[PDB]
Amino acid sequence: PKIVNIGAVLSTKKHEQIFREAVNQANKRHFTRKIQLQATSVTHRPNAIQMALSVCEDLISSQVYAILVSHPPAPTDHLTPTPISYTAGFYRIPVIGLTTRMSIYSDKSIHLSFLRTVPPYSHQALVWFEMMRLFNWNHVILIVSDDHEGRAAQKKLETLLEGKADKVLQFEPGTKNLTALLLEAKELEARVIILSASEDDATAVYKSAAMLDMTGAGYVWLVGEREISGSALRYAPDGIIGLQLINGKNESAHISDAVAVVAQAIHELFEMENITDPPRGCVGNTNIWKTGPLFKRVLMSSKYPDGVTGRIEFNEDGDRKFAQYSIMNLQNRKLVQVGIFNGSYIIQNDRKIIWPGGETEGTLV
Amino acid sequence: LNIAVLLGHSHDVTEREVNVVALLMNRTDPKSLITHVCDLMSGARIHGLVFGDDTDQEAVAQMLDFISSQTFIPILGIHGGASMIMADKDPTSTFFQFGASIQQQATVMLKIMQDYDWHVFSLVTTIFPGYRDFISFIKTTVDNSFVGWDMQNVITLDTSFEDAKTQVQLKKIHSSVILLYCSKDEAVLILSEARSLGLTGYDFFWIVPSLVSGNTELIPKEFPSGLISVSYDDWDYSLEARVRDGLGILTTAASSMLEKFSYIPEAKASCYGQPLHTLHQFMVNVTWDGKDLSFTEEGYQVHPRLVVIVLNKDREWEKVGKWENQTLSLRHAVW
Amino acid sequence: DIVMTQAPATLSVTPGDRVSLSCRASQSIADYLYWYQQKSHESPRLLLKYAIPSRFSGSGSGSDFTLTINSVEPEDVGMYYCQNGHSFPRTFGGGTKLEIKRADAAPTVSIFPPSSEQLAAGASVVCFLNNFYPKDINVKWKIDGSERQNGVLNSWTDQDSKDSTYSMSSTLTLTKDEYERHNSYTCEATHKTSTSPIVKSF
Amino acid sequence: EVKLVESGPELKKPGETVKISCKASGFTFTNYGMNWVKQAPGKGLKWMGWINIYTGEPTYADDFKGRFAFSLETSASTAYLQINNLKNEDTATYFCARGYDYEGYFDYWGQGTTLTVSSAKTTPPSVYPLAPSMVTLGCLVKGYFPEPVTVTWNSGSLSSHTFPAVLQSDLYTLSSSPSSTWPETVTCNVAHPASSTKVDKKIVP
Ligand SMILES: *[C@@H]1O[C@H](CO)[C@@H](O)[C@H](O)[C@H]1NC(C)=O
Ligand SMILES: *[C@@H]1O[C@H](CO)[C@@H](O)[C@H](O)[C@H]1NC(C)=O
Repeated sequence: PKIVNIGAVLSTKKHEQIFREAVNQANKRHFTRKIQLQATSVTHRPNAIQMALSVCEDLISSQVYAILVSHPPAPTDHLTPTPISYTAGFYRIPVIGLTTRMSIYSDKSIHLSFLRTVPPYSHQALVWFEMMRLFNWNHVILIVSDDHEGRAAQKKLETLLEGKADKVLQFEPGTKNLTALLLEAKELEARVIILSASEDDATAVYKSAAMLDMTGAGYVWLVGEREISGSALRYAPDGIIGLQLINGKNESAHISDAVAVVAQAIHELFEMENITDPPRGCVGNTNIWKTGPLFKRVLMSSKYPDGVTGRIEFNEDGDRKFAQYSIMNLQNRKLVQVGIFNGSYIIQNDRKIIWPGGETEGTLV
Repeated sequence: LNIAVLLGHSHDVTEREVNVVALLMNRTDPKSLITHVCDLMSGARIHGLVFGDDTDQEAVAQMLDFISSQTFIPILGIHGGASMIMADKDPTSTFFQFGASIQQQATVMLKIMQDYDWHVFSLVTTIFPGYRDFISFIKTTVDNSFVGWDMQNVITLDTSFEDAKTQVQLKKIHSSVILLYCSKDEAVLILSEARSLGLTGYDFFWIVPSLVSGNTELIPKEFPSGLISVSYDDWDYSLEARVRDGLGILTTAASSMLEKFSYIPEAKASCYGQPLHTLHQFMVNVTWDGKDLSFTEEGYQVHPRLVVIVLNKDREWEKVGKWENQTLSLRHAVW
Repeated sequence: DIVMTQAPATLSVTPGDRVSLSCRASQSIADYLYWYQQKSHESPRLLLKYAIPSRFSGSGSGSDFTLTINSVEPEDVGMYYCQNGHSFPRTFGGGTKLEIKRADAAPTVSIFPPSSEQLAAGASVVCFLNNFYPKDINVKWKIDGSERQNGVLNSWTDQDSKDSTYSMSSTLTLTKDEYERHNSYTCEATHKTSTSPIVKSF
Repeated sequence: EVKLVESGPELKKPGETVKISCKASGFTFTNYGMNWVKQAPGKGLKWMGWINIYTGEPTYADDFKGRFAFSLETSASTAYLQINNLKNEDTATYFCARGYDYEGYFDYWGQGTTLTVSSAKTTPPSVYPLAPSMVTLGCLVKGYFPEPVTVTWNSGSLSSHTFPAVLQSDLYTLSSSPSSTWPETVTCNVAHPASSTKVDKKIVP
């Protein structure tokens, strides 16, 4: 009965207890005591430098095959798990993000050892494409911020349409004078505006559209989650349709679901020949984990339908597949769920969709 | 003012000799990188750093960029993993490395092919970084430019699958010239496998970037004889000469720092525990001893000391070309 | 405060058997129960965290925990504490001293007269009984045949980690004139391994 | 390569003040917490308090409030322990333990500082050698205070029986123990910090 360690960097000491519970339940279910999993974990440290050292001294030193990481927004890391994506990425040790949804972690050139139990904000275009198929929309307007986040949401939507259905507009972020682009949009002759921006950049687009009278009547606003949360929600058109990722902020659910995937990937890993143990510590070890690249390929190729957050499969770049969203619609200053994205189709809810300013429709047929 | 210098045992360093702090560091692991820099910053108010390792680890560059973004210390990658091409550097970092971009090396490679009219070729890459960029620039240049070419499509593969899963993809190449892009570690497996298929013979031409050649002082046994490559490690460009070429980038940037502000930003207190201006502005356009030592927002060198090399039958690299004069290359007329 | 009660606080497992100690909490500490090991003269060492250090196993939850040595090595002789890490104040268990069984070994007796530099100042007679098992042993001093239990200071060694035996030094502290009164000083002993009482005199 | 080194044993009369140190070496100091445990001779383990390092926040136990302080010098990587108004019941060995994850378990301990809060003369010992298949010898060390005493049999060359000391009327006493030597020859060695004396002896037949 050999020992196989699973690393984790969580936010609270209480979440560590759930992590050890998830590993314990992983050993009760199908482990057969053929391989015993251990739960090595530390609470997230504010200091980035101090966090990167705690990976080496507490996690890497315990010969961890993979590291889980949740990143709520208390301190100093740019709100992105960079100091652990690099440290474990030095040895090709798979890092599994639980909460972070930044589209920059999809590129396996910057984070070649990173996975996600949550989809990036760019994969919300999978709902936009299905919603265009639902209402047979063939001419939409795509307004995206000019960053790697908005460029990702644009490329994902176009690749879903490729395999001339949209004219795209861009704008320099941080600007508070985007009337030149909406005037560009108001003459583009299309009623479906798809916006992809930050919470503050959405407020700029919303109130700038309030001037040119594009906030109601013959217009359809379809957005994601950052555009209907926080300040953007307060200035959001009445009748706007945004998305809310189901179980996107449930750290406890993502913990028990990630452990379930790792355990299944760990056991099918040890059905292969020539396996080497993960590096014991950082100091004195300058080469990658020879089994690392193979184990990451196993993790991404894994399929776990009985997940607590739905079917758990991973993308070519390690992003999560089959993630289910909630289709909200702002009605009288209140976000109303008019349906959910099942994962393969759009489930039509009992409530009714209120368009901007006095007409109605539904997610039926 | 104070400048640290961390180098390895490569290219025969012994005594390096404003104030300079030198040390021989053969620990290129994440903690030691964080430790020895923070241990310098605290107890030796270094205002800049010239780093160099003896490994081929691409990740060291990614760690120095992370350390520089947290310590606000200008770091210069001079040799080894710290000069290896990496994803674009952090915009908030002061980490720069002596190395040609992916694009510059690509142009050089194509320039060699144009010289010998190698119009028909193939492309073989792995998912390793630069895989997105390398084909685009190459695909863009050939398609847009007017000349005769046969890309023969792009062959990509994963160097972690079962062996002979790599082979089936490999037997699909129909070109004398083959452009191979991956890490040095991956390249070993690829070329080892291709050798058995007879694709490493002299009737074929494998061209690899500086990612694959890596240190021009460590040649694996699997690298086939006659391997054409571009690399910035010039073994006559002395390591000892590099730091003096790197010190000039910092001192001339710090001197300028008294202009448009007359104070040098003191080093941070400590990396541990609970930046008015950046020298970043002053290092992208440095001139020193007729050498345009200049960098870009991306972080790679503007005038990169890139050299065309081939693997000799004697198992030693040898220079058979030059670049970095200005635009254009200077082959030696032998193939 | 939480009262961590550990019983029994003593064990004598045979080598190669399987030790199973017990640590019961007053309340429920969930899984925040760590195990420690103290060598004879060393700081306690963390054995298990959260329930060679590969022969130790840790099961249990809530208020019933057990640490299990699968194949007890003779170098595992020592104390074993359990710590409530759940709630302040951090409390420890009562501890359990783990001695082991061994082959019956007879002691190596050696008596020594008072040092010439000792009785010059004014006369301790020392007697060494080392490397024996079991621990139970009777020791009787006898001066000229007459037994005397006063002035005797006995100190015992902890059980060896490689030999698993015991040792004891009896010391007959006398004054210079009282010692020069008699010449027959014996260091007799009764043990499990002695048909006849083990004696050594001068 | 993680090590925790404490200051040596100290003897202070009842009512005085003592400070003990734990030198950290091998780990990131601010990444953990420091725990202080006290062991009376044989009594067991009593947790005194825990101190966070990123935040210098002491958290004492109710029984160790008022006259117990947790100092901290992160620049020198050392956690201290100050005790005022020494009472005789404070005669114990005080450990420092690194707290994994700042509240978790104690994965690394110090060697242990031995404190003796007594009022006595602190006299140096009197080493008396002992002498009569295999040869066994003995070296008597009587009449010293306090307990911390180091004994190497032959220049420390020989490891592989030194008995515990017996306290009787403010004075301690212990003893320590091949025919190939058949007294080369063996000479005794005795050292001790408090009495600043490190005399020796020699066994002769
Ligand atoms: C799901 O998340 C919410 C918000 O964090 C939390 O209140 C709730 O208890 C979680 N449920 C489970 C079963 O983990
Ligand atoms: C989504 O709904 C369709 C319709 O029956 C069904 O085929 C599919 O299995 C559903 N997926 C999930 C995850 O419920």
